[PDB]
Amino acid sequence: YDKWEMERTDITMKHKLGGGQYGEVYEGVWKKYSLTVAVKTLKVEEFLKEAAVMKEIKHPNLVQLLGVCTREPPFYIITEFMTYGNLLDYLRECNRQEVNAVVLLYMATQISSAMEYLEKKNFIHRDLAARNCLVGENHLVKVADFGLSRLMTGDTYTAHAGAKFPIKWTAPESLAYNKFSIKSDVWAFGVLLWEIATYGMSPYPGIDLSQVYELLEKDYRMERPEGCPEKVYELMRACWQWNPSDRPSFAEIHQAFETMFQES
Amino acid sequence: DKWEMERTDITMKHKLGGGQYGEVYEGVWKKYSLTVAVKTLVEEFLKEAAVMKEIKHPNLVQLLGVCTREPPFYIITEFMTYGNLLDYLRECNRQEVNAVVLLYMATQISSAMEYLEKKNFIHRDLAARNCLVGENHLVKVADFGFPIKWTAPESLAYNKFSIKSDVWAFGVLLWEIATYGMSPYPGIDLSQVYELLEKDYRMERPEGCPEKVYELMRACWQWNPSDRPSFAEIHQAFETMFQESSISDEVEKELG
Ligand SMILES: Cc1ccc(NC(=O)c2ccc(CN3CCN(C)CC3)cc2)cc1Nc1nccc(-c2cccnc2)n1
Ligand SMILES: Cc1ccc(NC(=O)c2ccc(CN3CCN(C)CC3)cc2)cc1Nc1nccc(-c2cccnc2)n1
Ligand SMILES: N#CCC(=O)Nc1nc(-c2ccc(Cl)c(Cl)c2)cs1
Ligand SMILES: N#CCC(=O)Nc1nc(-c2ccc(Cl)c(Cl)c2)cs1
Repeated sequence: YDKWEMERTDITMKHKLGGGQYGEVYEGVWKKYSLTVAVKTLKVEEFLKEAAVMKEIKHPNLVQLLGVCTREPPFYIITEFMTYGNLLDYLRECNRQEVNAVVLLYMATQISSAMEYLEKKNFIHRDLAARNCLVGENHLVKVADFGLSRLMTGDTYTAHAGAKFPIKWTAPESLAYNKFSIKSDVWAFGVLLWEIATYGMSPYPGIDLSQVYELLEKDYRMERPEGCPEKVYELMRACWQWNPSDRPSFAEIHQAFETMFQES
Repeated sequence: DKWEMERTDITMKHKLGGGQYGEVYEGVWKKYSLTVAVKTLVEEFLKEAAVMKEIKHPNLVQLLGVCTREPPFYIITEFMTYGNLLDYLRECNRQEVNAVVLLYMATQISSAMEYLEKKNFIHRDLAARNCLVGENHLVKVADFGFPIKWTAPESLAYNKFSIKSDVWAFGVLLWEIATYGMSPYPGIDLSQVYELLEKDYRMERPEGCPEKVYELMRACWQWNPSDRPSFAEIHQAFETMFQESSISDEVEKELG
């Protein structure tokens, strides 16, 4: 038992979070601080592996591990809870006069800050998308990883290379040679930018999944969304360079957003 | 008991706040050279003193001593540097008292109310005019002594007051905070509020009010008292929002 271990009686377990939307994840209360928390429970090696990964990740714009319960079953991974839930549904339901262009810019900047951190620490996300981000009060955004390919139904994830892929977020080299890297995260980030700019539309709208790889390899790219600033679209296109090594680093992306934000 | 002190331990100065609080005066607790507030004057007075000996919380006005042997009687509390919350909202600089501070103030009040809920006390007059402000936007709930606009439906129709009617009033207090101290139900004839509430009219979201704050307002204004959240739930939602807003505020400063 290490410094992250917490007594199970420190947490009030309330109910499954989102009625099963996230699997075996419960809304709870960290009683001594009056804080709502999220608690992932084991219905085993992968579970503890996820916990060990999260002990190494500490950044304002990444989901923060608060504690674990590993003394007897069921095992717990406890994180902060984010008031407004996932970013995709938030964008689709928000007041767009309230969540306006400067807020969208602010959300993109925080996500690039989180990815710059993972880049610095040699992590790969592998499933970056709006559905894996969370929104808090005062336009806080945190990047998470809910393990959604198992949980979500529909066409978002589809069978490919004997696995489940979000085809429309997946970099070419990952689709073709099953190669994943920080640069394939940059590609997905470009798609996430487009999700943000369209307030959560599905990417390549109206284009069948069967066409996506061929179109990309023949240099098709999504058009600039209505109202999207040209400089932001330039960034999207740099994220979608066919050669991973031609894509910018997250350090460069965040610097560019930083400059843009203070000029607003 | 420990609370009894002599009337001569305290130098009584002029009445406080133009008497708007009644017979409450600025005083000085001599032994500590400390400015204090002193309420002076049936046995309601002594009931209030007895209650305040049972209350201790960061965001509830702190009793310091009592004089309950021979008239005139004293209830002595700490003195709060910045006066009552309603005037503070109405006169403040909104660039300094911004959305992060308004959230901090609501969080502090919900914590005081969770504490009263846990002790089985009922406030019965929660409103911004009954809160006090100290340094660093510290807020404490007090009770100075119907306000139809703050009064829950079952209190209006049946004279039933409970912690859940305090929850209703807290929702109205949130709206006071969110509007920097506007009067609730703008322009609406107070004599028609009960029937309006019965037919599911509620105040609209104020300009700039966060959506989860308004959702909590509307939960506080559920018609059935059992459908309203507890103050433990409300306080938990606000501490959770407040931590998010503090992190974001730091991220935004770091960008500049
Ligand atoms: C309760 C929990 C347990 C574990 C996690 N894990 C992560 O979010 C996560 C994030 C990043 C990594 C980093 N990782 C390294 C590289 N690899 C390839 C994958 C990514 C790992 C796990 C989140 C949570 N939190 C969680 N889960 C589901 C829903 C919610 C939730 C929902 C609504 C509102 N607030 C919170 N919150
Ligand atoms: C000097 C005093 C005497 C008594 C009280 N009493 C209370 O503030 C109080 C608060 C809560 C309860 C709890 N009670 C539970 C039961 N229900 C029905 C009523 C509430 C009782 C009294 C406050 C004060 N303090 C007070 N009163 C008026 C003005 C000021 C004041 C004004 C400006 C600056 N600094 C201080 N300060
Ligand atoms: N309705 C509608 C569509 C619309 O107005 N789209 C917009 N998108 C933005 C925007 C600004 C900065 C970033 Cl970083 C991003 Cl991703 C998007 C500005 S307006
Ligand atoms: N124009 C105008 C006034 C205005 O901007 N009003 C606002 N209210 C909020 C707010 C934030 C947190 C809480 Cl808890 C509450 Cl009650 C309100 C933020 S901005």
